[PDB]
Amino acid sequence: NRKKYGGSYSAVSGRKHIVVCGHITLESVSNFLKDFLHKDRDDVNVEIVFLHNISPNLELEALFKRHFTQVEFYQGSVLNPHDLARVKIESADACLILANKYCADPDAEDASNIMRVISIKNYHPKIRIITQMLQYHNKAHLLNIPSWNWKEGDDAICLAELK
Amino acid sequence: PCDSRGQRMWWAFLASSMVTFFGGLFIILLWRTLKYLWEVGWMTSVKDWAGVMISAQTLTGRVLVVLVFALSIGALVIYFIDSSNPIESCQNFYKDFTLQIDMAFNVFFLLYFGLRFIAANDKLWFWLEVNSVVDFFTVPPVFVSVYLNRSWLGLRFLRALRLIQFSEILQFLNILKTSNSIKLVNLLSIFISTWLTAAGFIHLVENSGDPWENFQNNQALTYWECVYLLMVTMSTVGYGDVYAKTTLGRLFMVFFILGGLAMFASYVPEIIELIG
Amino acid sequence: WLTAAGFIHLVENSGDPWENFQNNQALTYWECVYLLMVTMSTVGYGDVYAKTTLGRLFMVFFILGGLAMFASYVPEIIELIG
Amino acid sequence: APGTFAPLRALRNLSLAGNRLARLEPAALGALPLLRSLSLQDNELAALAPGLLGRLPALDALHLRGNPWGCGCALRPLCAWLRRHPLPASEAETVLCVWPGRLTLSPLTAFSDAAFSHCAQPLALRDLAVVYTLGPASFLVSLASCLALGSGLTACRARRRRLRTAA
Ligand SMILES: [Mg+2]
Repeated sequence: NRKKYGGSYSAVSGRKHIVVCGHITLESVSNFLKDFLHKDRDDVNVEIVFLHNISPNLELEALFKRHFTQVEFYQGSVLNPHDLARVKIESADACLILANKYCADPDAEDASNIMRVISIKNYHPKIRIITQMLQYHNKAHLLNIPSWNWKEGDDAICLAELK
Repeated sequence: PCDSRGQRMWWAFLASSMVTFFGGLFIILLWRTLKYLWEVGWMTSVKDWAGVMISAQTLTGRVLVVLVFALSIGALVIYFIDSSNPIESCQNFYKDFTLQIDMAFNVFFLLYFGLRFIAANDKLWFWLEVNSVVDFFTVPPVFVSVYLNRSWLGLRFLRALRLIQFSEILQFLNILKTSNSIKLVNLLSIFISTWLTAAGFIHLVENSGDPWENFQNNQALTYWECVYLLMVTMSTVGYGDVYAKTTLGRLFMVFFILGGLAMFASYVPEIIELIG
Repeated sequence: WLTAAGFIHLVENSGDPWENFQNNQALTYWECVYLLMVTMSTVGYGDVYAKTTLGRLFMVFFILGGLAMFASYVPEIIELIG
Repeated sequence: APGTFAPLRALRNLSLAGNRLARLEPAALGALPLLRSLSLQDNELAALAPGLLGRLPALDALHLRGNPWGCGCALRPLCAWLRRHPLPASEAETVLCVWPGRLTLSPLTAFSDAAFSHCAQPLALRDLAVVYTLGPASFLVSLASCLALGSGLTACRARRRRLRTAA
């Protein structure tokens, strides 16, 4: 009985790293990685750090293996301040919360997402957060958070609104 | 001439490997304690380059990975061939063809170890990996062997533990993707590596009797007989036609039953089910 | 069971070719059937066993695929009969 | 049994010929300072173990005909004795190797030191340090070589990229 993915990310000078959390799954991570690391984009070295409570399966572990230098994974819960300190939210360039687009109750998923963003804001208010919202009113709920300020960069992507 | 051995000097190779491993540990821990008590980075640049090399992210990386696969198989075959020779012998480097191939293999493995060390994030936990350990106890003995013109078949069976890092190799090359196939290759690699490594250790301890008896407990077991003995043992069959007679062989059997019978009983049915 | 016993019978009665057939064990077919039952049942008395290289090789490769087959088939057959 | 001959302090000539003694141990003979000759002819002694002849200072005549002498390094201390205790030619011609191979039925007195230079020499003080230092030194050299190659390649790539970014 052991935690194989327990560890602390190490900040690298001159290299921006972003943290990805929320709904982490083989398909979602594959789509995010093929969009983020596309050749047509300008050459910028950004280190992706995935934070998720459920340990990855063999397919997801292999997918992380192909992106050996590009990405990193750390098993933890977004709620814990210690886990957030492990992935270096303080030095992170951005934090991205993915969402389960296909869920039994969209309000419950929005509640989990507002949970996660409130946790990140509580640990570190300055950090910029890009999230996905299934319902439009919950975006207005997001605006109620004190540190949710758009000027420095803070984005809520409402899927219903944009669709 | 012939009959080149009358005494034993295994401690040379053993101490060379041991001092390499333990000096690495001491230097790393001393650096840690000394630090505790006090552009974009060229160290970071070389670390990233080595990380790209270790993976099959480039054509040269794929070539390196395929070469690692092939030369691990080749070094295992070399150990198999050399298993028939006596435990200690004297041979000439520039007149024998197997030592030159083994030297080339070990030079490649040393350079690959250097690349892996450069690419590693945590140096301490990299020093304690199984691949690093089998690199510590396999290459320095071969260098000592070529220097002294004297070959001792010692921890060469540890080369079989290089067979474990094969599922990761196939995952780097994008060949191995689905979870079932990854699980199959993992189980097969672990099972066969453990089987062959335990068989090699039994072969070494039986052919070289326990030291406190002045090496008078030789059983003269060929490697295939030791493989068959391990199969019969961890399969729980236990014929009794072949068994370990030395104290060290019996000790390893006692401590290997606990971890090997469970491994067999949990791996073989799962492998059969997955192939089915 | 019968096919494996027959293969052991043929191999043991005809010693490995590279030894010029000098490794005869002279096992009857019934002895080979008994040996196979003792083996794949995991009992392993050791009074009867294969001594040739080919016989030992086949026994090693048959243990893996036969012990599991015995352990999966015998209880199921007993349950179905009951 | 070791210590069988120990109390016999005044032995001069001891005969063990025509026997089935497969191996003779140094502790079997014990300390026999006055032993002047030994007889071991027509036996099954494959080779004499080291340290057997070290406890017989006065051993001047020794008979070794008709013995299964396996001419290897195991009898290195034996022939070295024969070089300093020459045998009569009639006896010398009968003392031969027994092992099938390169040295079959070759007289033991025909083997010189250079013929057994490949044998295990006593531990030295130079090679003792070389074997201890070969491992870590080679690992450090490999690590430094990989680091230097990576640094050079990365510097070359960066220089090529920043000088030819617009090109
Ligand atoms: Mg990294």
